[PDB]
Amino acid sequence: IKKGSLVKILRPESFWYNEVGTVVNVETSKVLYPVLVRFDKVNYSGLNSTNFSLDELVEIK
Amino acid sequence: YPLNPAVIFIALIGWSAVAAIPSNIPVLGGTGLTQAFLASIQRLLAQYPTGPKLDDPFWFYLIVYHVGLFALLIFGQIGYAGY
Amino acid sequence: EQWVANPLKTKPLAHAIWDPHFGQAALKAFTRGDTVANISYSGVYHWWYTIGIRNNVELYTGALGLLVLSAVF
Amino acid sequence: ITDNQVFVALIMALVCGYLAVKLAKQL
Amino acid sequence: QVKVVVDRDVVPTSFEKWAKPGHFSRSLAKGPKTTTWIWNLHADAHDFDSHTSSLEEVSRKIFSAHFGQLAIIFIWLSGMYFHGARFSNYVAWLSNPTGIKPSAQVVWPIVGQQILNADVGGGMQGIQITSGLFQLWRASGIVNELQLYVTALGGLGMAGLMIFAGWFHYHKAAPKLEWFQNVESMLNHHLAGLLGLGSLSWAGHQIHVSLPINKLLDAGVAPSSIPLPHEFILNRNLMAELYPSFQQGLVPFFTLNWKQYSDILTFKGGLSPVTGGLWLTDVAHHHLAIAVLFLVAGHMYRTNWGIGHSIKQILEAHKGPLTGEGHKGLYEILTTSWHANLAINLAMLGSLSIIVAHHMYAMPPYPYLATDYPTQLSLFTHHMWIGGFCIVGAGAHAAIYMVRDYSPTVNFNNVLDRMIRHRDAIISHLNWVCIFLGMHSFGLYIHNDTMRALGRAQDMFSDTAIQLQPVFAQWIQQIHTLAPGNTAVNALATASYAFGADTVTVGSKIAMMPIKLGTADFMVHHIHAFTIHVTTLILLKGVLYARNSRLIPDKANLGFRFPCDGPGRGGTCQVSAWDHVFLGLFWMYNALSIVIFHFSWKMQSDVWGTVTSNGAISHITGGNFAQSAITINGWLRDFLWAQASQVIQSYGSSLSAYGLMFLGAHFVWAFSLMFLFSGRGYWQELIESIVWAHNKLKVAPAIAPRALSITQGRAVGVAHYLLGGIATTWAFFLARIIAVG
Amino acid sequence: MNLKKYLSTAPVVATLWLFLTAGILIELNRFFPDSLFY
Amino acid sequence: VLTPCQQSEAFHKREINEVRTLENRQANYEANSPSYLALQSQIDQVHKRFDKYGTLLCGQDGLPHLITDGDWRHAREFTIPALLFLYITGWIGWVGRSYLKYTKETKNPTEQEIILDVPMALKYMLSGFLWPLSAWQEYRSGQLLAKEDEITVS
Amino acid sequence: CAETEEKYAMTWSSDQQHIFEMPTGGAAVMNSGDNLLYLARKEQALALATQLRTQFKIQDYKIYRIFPSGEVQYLHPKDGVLPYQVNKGREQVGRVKSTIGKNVNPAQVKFTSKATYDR
Amino acid sequence: AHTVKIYDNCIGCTQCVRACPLDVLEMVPWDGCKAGQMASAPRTEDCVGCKRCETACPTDFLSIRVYLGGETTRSMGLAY
Amino acid sequence: SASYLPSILVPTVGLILPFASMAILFIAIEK
Ligand code: CLA
Ligand code: CLA
Ligand code: CLA
Ligand code: CLA
Ligand code: CLA
Ligand SMILES: CC1=C(C/C=C(\C)CCC[C@H](C)CCC[C@H](C)CCCC(C)C)C(=O)c2ccccc2C1=O
Ligand code: SF4
Ligand code: SF4
Repeated sequence: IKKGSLVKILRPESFWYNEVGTVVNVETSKVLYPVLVRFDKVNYSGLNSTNFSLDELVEIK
Repeated sequence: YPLNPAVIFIALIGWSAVAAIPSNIPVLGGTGLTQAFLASIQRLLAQYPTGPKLDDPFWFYLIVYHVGLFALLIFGQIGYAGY
Repeated sequence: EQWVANPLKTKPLAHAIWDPHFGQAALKAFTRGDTVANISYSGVYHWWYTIGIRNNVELYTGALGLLVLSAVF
Repeated sequence: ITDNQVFVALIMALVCGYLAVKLAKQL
Repeated sequence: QVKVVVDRDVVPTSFEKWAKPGHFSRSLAKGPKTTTWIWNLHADAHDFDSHTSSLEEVSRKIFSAHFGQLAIIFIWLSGMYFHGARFSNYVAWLSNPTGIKPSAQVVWPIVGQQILNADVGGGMQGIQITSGLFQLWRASGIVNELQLYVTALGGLGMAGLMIFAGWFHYHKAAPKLEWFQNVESMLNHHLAGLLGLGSLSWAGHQIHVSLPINKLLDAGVAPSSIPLPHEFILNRNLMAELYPSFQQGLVPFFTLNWKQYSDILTFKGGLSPVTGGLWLTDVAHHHLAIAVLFLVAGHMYRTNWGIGHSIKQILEAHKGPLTGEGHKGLYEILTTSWHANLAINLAMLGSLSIIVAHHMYAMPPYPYLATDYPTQLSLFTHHMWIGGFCIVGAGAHAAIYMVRDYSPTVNFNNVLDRMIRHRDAIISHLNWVCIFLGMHSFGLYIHNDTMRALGRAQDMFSDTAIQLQPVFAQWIQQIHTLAPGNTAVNALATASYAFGADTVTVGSKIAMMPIKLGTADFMVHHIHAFTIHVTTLILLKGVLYARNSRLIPDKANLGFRFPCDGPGRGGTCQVSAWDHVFLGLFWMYNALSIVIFHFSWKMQSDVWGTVTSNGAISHITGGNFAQSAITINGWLRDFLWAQASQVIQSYGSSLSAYGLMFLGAHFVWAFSLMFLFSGRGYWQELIESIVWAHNKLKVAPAIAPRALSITQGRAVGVAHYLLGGIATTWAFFLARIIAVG
Repeated sequence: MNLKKYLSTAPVVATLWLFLTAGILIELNRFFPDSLFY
Repeated sequence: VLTPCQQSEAFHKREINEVRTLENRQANYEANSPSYLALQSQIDQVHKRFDKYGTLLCGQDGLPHLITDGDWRHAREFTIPALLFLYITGWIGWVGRSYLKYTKETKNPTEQEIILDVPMALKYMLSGFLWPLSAWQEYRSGQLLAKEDEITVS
Repeated sequence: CAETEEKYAMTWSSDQQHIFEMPTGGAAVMNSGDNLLYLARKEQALALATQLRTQFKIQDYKIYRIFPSGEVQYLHPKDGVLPYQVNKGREQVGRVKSTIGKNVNPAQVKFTSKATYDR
Repeated sequence: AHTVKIYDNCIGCTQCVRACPLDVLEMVPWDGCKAGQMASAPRTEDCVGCKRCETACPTDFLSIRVYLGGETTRSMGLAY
Repeated sequence: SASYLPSILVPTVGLILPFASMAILFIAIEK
């Protein structure tokens, strides 16, 4: 929801499913996948920074 | 591409006569290089199934004659590069 | 049934051979009696010998008895 | 051990061959 | 023009960039987010033509790396001279060479492996040499251990000059590209300075060291009454007794009375029947012929004085009509790209190494070399395999030039790309020749296999059956029998005893026997023609289809080590120019496996073995080739099964390490297959299913554990196929012939 | 200064360490050879 | 049948065979040869090698078999190097786990596994000695395991 | 061949007689004004489009797809626009509502002539 | 034909179209992303299916998926 | 034991049946 929040994912096809990651971008411009999140570890394409929607976006405290 | 296929026979005198009169005795040919072949084809020419691998003056003067004859006719086609 | 006579001694023969490629020296390396057959290394004469088949006639009636069954299926 | 039973055998599997082509040209 | 322009103090010599692994590539200094960064750290570690396009910085890097290679070679040769000095029985071997088996390496005494110390005579045991260094040293004239210690010391000194040399030529005096593209001078100093003065000065060594010493050892003098090589030059009176032509000095040389040097230098050929090697008079005369002939050969390249050629005005003048443009462009091809020069130099270097192999079995150049058969065997075999691999590097680096450094602007209508205009007509007729030779080289073995199996041995291709006597090889072999009187007029004996007269027996051991070639040797030569044409098919397919195939019309854009394009076009796995090199390494293992299996079994049936009294003959297998090479059951039974008996029964004995390098090299061979058949799309989530078992216990590795890449995952399959498959034949050969020879 | 950082890399530490454990086994198998007990 | 090894006859036949067969190489050298001295030390390394197998069980082959039941009459065969070995790789496993859960939280964890922090590496290298009651005290703390890590679809 | 298969005829224009590289292989003369090029398959032709376009300005280029009935087509360019550049004329086809995460299981597509992504 | 389907992860960064050597994929103005772009695959009759798109598709997991369908003359990519 | 029957059936099924069956299957590709 907010920038910089540590966020676990709930979409089973991501490489980072059930792994927390830091929110880079939150866009408020009707984008279906507005929240650009990057990570510590890296998938097979060499690309940690991906993006997600709000339903697949669980913050922690 | 073969622009000048003029003559072939000029190589023959160009290769026999440059090897006939040099004898160079102690080799296979005590006579010249071509006389030891042209003398050694008329014994075998009239339908003779002889001429084995030990037949030195025929088989050796096949390759050592034709390997200069081929080269000198090829250089005869190089003798139509300056045209 | 010749195997039934001496099951230790005689080797169990398989089907015969028809090669036109066995020139002369091969055929002396396969003659077991009049037959030139292969040696049936598949244990079949043992099982047919414990079934109680002691003839070739029962093998023919059984072979027809399974051609009929394959025609049934 | 005879010859006539071999003819009867190839008759029965020739008929069985007709059931093989018969089943084969329907599936 | 020609001048020397060298940058000084180029690169600082700090240890700072050692702390940045992968400093060298800007595509690789990101740090490892995966483990594929690790392996790409090493495959990009010598892509010098892929760090930076600046040819100056590349060329400094490579030319300094050469001195690292020569540093390792001088460490290696100094190792051989020191293991000859400290550890070897060479002084004892020099007493009686035909009895004492040569050994240097004396295995440390830990659990069991002291049984590898073979009691090879000489009052000292250790594992037996098959590299044949001692035969090189007796030819060199090395008498006692002191010259081996001193020459090992000079080997370390030259190794220090190469380490300091390459350090000096990358960092604090490194040349410009104008120094490197001075190729008339590079040939002008290698044809003359390297090879010319090398052979001339080596003729100086052989005349003033080896000829008196290996005359004294040919007389049979023990190495105590032999004076120093040194002590032959202080006075000619110790050499005028051995060769009276030294009494005349150099006066018959400068007066051109070279008849007088017939004692020192001659043209005999054959083999010295006392020592079983070449006459060193012939060998010293030989190196004078390379000396004058190469020193003449150096001076055909104009450098500063307007005298000589340039390569450009030679290549441009061969403008033949079937090529159109002629060789216009190759001097700009071969002086800008290094992979092209590496293709040529690796091709000619490897084929030179094969030429080395043949000229070492059939004209054994070292004294007592053909009397200890393993050194006779493996020096054939080893120079075959580097004789093989260096050809495939040609097919690698002619491919890489076609991918990386090719440029159609400079290379327009010349002799090069006019091939690529009809590369379908190249590869299609290689394809036809491969199938024609495969049928007519291997179908003959299936034929004789079946005809011997069907009993009809009259229908085979034996001696007695349908004969296939090689007509041309027997004929020109007979010309070489008739060499030394007819055409080699001033010769005395033949060029070899693999051609002509009666065999040479040295200490009841057969040095060289006239090899008969009949109707089985024919078919093995068509094997060799076949498996040479298949590697030529794959390595010309890998160069002509390196850049723009009609399947994939952009391989220059994809690169050289790309795996594939994808499942499209029905699948394009293993399609790059690298992949044809991948296949050429397997066919290298095939082609040379049957070159040496042709060697080590025809020369255990037709050459080697012992003799008894009254000139009787006894081969190792006893003439068991021509009746048995014609099939494959005869091949696999009579060679790969029967010759295993001295490898497989080797446990408890000193050959048993080979019995360990026989089994384990099977292992690695089969361990290659796991990398060849499977693929990383299996191993990646097998591994990731193990990464679950590490994430559960917080033993997650920070460098993320990928599987190997595709080109790596197949490259490792080649590199185990060759280490395993080659080391099987290695331990099989040396375990075979040491138990006899 | 950075030389120790080169001596802290993966293969150099792996050889200075597997060389050391290999030395433990080889020196511990000259001193106590044929150790099938214990 | 597992005979006690000191009185198995074919075992002693292997003693005679290896001593005498190794002594066949000893029939080449003089009394002061270093090779001959090496075979003196080697014969010592055969008689000691066979007398130090006095409590094994060489069966009908004369080859010393083992037992892996933990009979406590054969615990020196297997279970004592079993406990010893599991101590050594519980050391190595605990050191590797502790070092990775160090460098998981550093500045550049990717750089930390190339270039080992020999400070913190040789910290944990030694500090993983008491790993049974350090893993048992981290396991009670809810720290040895993990939960809700990566998984595929289902 | 030209009797039964589609020959792709790349037509383009230039300014100078440069030298490009054929997808057949080997260099070509590159007529300066305007030149056609009959090719075999499309990847060769657009591989030549990348061969020219990544070097220098070669635009106003497109293959006419010669199919053996006789007529032509217009590949590449299609709309005077470069394909990764956005023109507001290309109507999208080939999309679904979401990611792979809502694709149906193939045991629901089983014994039906559908696809595993159609929803 | 190889059915290429382009899902709604397609953030319109055009490495697909610039990566495809066949122009089966174009870019379509689609007001659902930040860049307003989303790729389309109209001419999948020319689609080889080499999956060079799915290499250079920097989405979370593969907005563009290339399902290997039928095999025509062009989709088999044979030269003759 | 009709010993002559393999001399008929082994050729007529061994070679000429994978000639005419090649014809039946291969024309049957195009039927
Ligand atoms: C006649 C002089 C001469 C000699 C003897 C050599 C010899 C050699 N050159 Mg070389 N070279 C020369 C002139 C010479 N070069 C010139 C003039 C150029 C410029 C055009 C080059 C450019 C050149 C390149 C680009 C490369 C070589 C390489 C090599 C080595 C090939 C490896 C080999 O054969 O191992 C056999 C090894 C030996 C026989 C050892 C010989 C070493 C002794 C000390 C002689 C070296 C003389 C040396 C040039 C003196 C330096 C002068 C300086 C102090 C002022 C070999 C050492 C290659 C190599 O491996 O790099 C080293 C390589 O890549 N050379
Ligand atoms: C033992 C295994 C084996 C065999 C037989 C072959 C055989 C062949 N490979 Mg090869 N290959 C192999 C393993 C093998 N390979 C492996 C392991 C690799 C991995 C690197 C390769 C990689 C490789 C490459 C990269 C290439 C080949 C090629 C070839 C062909 C060369 C032409 C030739 O010899 O035609 C003659 C055929 C033979 C010698 C095979 C035996 C045929 C007999 C003699 C006659 C026919 C038998 C019989 C009459 C059939 C009719 C009866 C039947 C219908 C009932 C040939 C078919 C080349 C190719 O495809 O085109 C040339 C090629 O480019 N191979
Ligand atoms: C490819 C290698 C090879 C070769 C050369 C042969 C050769 C032979 N085999 Mg054979 N064989 C082979 C492989 C081979 N085999 C293999 C691999 C197998 C096992 C699968 C067998 C199994 C086998 C059996 C079982 C038997 C033979 C037999 C024979 C012999 C007679 C066959 C015959 O009639 O020829 C047929 C030849 C032709 C039909 C002619 C075609 C070839 C011509 C000459 C090509 C000419 C082209 C021309 C040069 C083009 C240029 C001219 C143009 C420009 C105008 C003959 C020596 C028989 C025998 O008894 O041996 C004595 C026999 O019984 N073979
Ligand atoms: C007269 C000087 C001379 C002498 C004494 C030798 C002696 C020897 N050479 Mg030799 N060699 C020479 C010149 C000489 N060579 C020249 C000039 C070349 C270069 C062409 C070679 C190339 C050469 C090779 C490649 C090999 C030898 C080998 C050998 C050894 C084998 C024993 C034998 O019978 O060889 C007798 C030697 C010969 C028959 C060579 C004759 C070469 C003539 C002189 C070439 C003349 C070139 C001239 C320009 C004319 C060209 C046209 C001509 C071909 C008609 C022996 C020590 C072999 C070896 O290493 O031993 C293990 C080997 O593999 N030599
Ligand atoms: C950090 C050290 C470490 C630890 C604690 C573990 C622990 C484990 N691994 Mg393992 N593993 C490691 C490193 C480690 N691994 C490395 C480096 C590799 C690559 C070779 C593997 C490859 C691997 C595979 C392929 C598998 C495991 C499995 C397992 C589990 C079963 C135990 C087993 O058989 O180990 C396996 C042990 C090995 C394969 C060899 C030992 C690994 C190294 C050489 C020893 C550790 C030394 C390490 C480098 C020290 C680094 C720290 C130090 C520098 C400070 C267990 C949780 C298995 C599993 O999932 O079971 C549940 C399984 O299938 N591991
Ligand atoms: C087995 C296999 C793998 C798996 C190979 C794994 C990933 C590599 C195993 C060897 C590495 C080097 C082990 C890592 C060990 C480290 C060196 C640390 C250990 C400690 C000491 C040894 C230093 C592939 O990645 C692969 C890829 C493509 C085709 C086939 C295959 C394949 O067959
Ligand atoms: S999907 Fe991946 S590749 Fe296709 S456009 Fe959106 S980002 Fe660029
Ligand atoms: S499928 Fe193959 S061709 Fe069609 S776009 Fe994806 S990659 Fe380019």
